[PDB]
Amino acid sequence: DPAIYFKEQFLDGDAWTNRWVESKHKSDFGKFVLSSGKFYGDLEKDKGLQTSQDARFYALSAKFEPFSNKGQTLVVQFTVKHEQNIDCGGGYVKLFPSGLDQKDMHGDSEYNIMFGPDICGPGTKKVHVIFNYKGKNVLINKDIRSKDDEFTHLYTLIVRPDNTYEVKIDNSQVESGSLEDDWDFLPDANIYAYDSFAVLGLDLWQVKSGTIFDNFLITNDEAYAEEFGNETWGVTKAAEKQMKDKQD
Ligand SMILES: OC[C@H]1O[C@H](O[C@@H]2[C@H](O)[C@@H](O[C@@H]3[C@@H](O[C@H]4[C@@H](O)[C@H](O)[C@@H](CO)O[C@@H]4O)O[C@H](CO)[C@@H](O)[C@@H]3O)O[C@H](CO)[C@H]2O)[C@H](O)[C@@H](O)[C@@H]1O
Ligand SMILES: [Ca+2]
Repeated sequence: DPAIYFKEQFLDGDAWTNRWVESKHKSDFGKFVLSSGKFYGDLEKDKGLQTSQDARFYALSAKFEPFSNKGQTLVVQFTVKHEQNIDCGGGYVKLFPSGLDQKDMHGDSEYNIMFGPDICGPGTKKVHVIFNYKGKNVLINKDIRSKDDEFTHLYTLIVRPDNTYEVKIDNSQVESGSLEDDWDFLPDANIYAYDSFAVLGLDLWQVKSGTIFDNFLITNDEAYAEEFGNETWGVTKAAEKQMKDKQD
């Protein structure tokens, strides 16, 4: 049995609003809307959270029953679709410990892990993998290129209790190594371990909005995340491109 710490597919209309909390740290955060977009694999399945306002900060998050990854594997997975042809805007998630106030979450709130694609002009086309360690948020020393097209892509981070990690895009490995080698933490066997995870958050800036996020999964099972990804992103992809191609 895989431990399913968090799953979000937005399959039940407006009920997501009971699961996700808007921060009030700023009064002028942009709004997320539930949408499948202009083109999609399936109208119902491909509903997800869409940024709806240009040049805005975004702060929305969802709690789950707290857990620690000590002694086990951690997998964070979601899909990102920059349907708008983005110029500049984030597409990454943050995982927060139990202490976070969801009503006051912002860019500088303390987080454990930040993972996902970031785009800001041609210079920044990066997959972030950031670990909080000894009071610092440490960025991976490797260049992982993010996808920049209009289509749905799957992002997966795997963190294992032997201090190894793996990044997959579209369910295929793009980067791999050990935590000791690929970040400047600098023989600590417990770097990977955090005492709690309790909230997943979207803390973004976007110029051109319209990004859609879907199919969030936090789990301890690599094989399951891979299956879920094929059942999810893997079914979206071909039908989505078909519909877009139809659209001259
Ligand atoms: O990038 C590592 C960093 O990420 C997290 O913090 C994010 C930043 O605080 C910021 O993201 C940047 C923002 O940049 C632009 C705009 O706001 C600036 O004023 C402008 C001036 O140079 O440049 C950009 O236009 O957005 C872009 C697009 O996503 C990012 O690439 C920039 O990094 O704001 C976001 C949203 O609040 C933060 O998530 C982590 O919190 C931090 O620890 C980490 O080091
Ligand atoms: Ca969905």
